[PDB]
Amino acid sequence: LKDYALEKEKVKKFLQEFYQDDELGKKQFKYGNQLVRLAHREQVALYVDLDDVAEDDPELVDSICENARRYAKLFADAVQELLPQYKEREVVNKDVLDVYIEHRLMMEQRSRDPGMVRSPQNQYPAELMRRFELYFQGPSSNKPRVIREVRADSVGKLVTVRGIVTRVSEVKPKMVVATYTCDQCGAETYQPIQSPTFMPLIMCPSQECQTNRSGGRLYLQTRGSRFIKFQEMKMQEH
Amino acid sequence: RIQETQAELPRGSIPRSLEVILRAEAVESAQAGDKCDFTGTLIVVPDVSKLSTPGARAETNSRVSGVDGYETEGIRGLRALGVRDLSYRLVFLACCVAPTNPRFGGKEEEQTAESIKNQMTVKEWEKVFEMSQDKNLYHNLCTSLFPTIHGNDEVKRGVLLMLFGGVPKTTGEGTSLRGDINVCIVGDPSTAKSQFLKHVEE
Ligand SMILES: Nc1ncnc2c1ncn2[C@@H]1O[C@H](COP(=O)(O)OP(=O)(O)O)[C@@H](O)[C@H]1O
Ligand SMILES: [Mg+2]
Ligand SMILES: [Zn+2]
Repeated sequence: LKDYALEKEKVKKFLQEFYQDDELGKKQFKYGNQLVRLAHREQVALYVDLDDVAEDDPELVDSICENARRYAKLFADAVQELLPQYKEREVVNKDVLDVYIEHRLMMEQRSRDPGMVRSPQNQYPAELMRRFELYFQGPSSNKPRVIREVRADSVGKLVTVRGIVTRVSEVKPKMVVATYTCDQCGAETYQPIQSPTFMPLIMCPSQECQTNRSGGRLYLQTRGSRFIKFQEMKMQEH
Repeated sequence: RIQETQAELPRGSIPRSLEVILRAEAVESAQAGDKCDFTGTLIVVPDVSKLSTPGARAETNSRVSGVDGYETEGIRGLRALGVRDLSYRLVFLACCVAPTNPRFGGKEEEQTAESIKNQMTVKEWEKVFEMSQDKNLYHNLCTSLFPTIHGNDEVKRGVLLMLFGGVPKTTGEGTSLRGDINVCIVGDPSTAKSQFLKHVEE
């Protein structure tokens, strides 16, 4: 029904020129400052308050609360596109994942061929190279729902519930992108994980191993892969 | 199935058990409760133990890739590459079995006095004979078998007799007449009851 390029421009516009007087009355760009902070890798989570979005685009807040997973992706796309122009220095590579991102970026530049059109599969998945994560803070105009009454009519919608936490698992690594290396080629293979289970890949799909028609068995490894801190809780009605 | 002897256990540990394999003529040599002494070879045996992390696969070294619609992926790809887990467990393949502490030095199907007598060396049986002719053998065995226990001579005699036992018999109608002496020791704390039991058990 709607055009997501225009929605991405809308969310870019919101992120770039929304301001508030939070800093002791001084007018700050609430989200541009954070784009700076997480372009320099000093911040991971960006909590996009939807009350701020509603100040100037309540239709956008309605669209967000009605799909809420398309728009989390859109907001992540938009912030990922805005980060390069908010970067005012060079990240200190505080992490080990950062080294993998930097090496992948540098290799991509090195073999660029800017005008050559590469295959849709011959690219880094977005999730592999983000390092930030974007979350919504529900509009206060949404009254909290009761756990019993969150049903199939609210699948895909952003809802707010409250209850007692009864049970929390331990924090453990959830695979987001499974990275493989091959025994023939030297390319990496990426398998973004959406399901609760996945079948690990066997053969590599890289260009060289297709040209050579070689075996090209690929090996799943934790070192280049993307994990996220994962935790499952049970929450209960008041 | 055997397990390591209690004089071999490290601290805080449960005895390790391994399953030993007996073959053609050694096959029925070791019975339950025996402290036996197996000579043979430690071997690996393919095992079925998974759901752990996958590890140690074996696949063909032929560089082979499935075509469109027959891609070497999933169950089909694993079957086609012939991949199989390499899981092993340790088993003992025993060629010979013998007691660790043998009773005789002469031999080891049924048991008669003459069979026992042949089963032992001439020195061992001359010893057996000379204590069988030994007057005061009752007291000699009592003292030789509970050396550290003072007093309780009646208990020593009773336990010795229980060790020898009586003659089991079966009536013509069918009832069995018991021939095993059962002995109970009742007494005050620290009167060496547990010591009597330990003496017999060792
Ligand atoms: N008549 C005895 N002669 C030698 N030792 C004795 C005697 N009575 C008790 N003891 C000693 O007392 C200790 C505890 O005896 P124990 O066998 O634990 O007694 P119980 O289990 O009957 O209470 C033993 O180590 C034993 O050496
Ligand atoms: Mg006792
Ligand atoms: Zn390859």
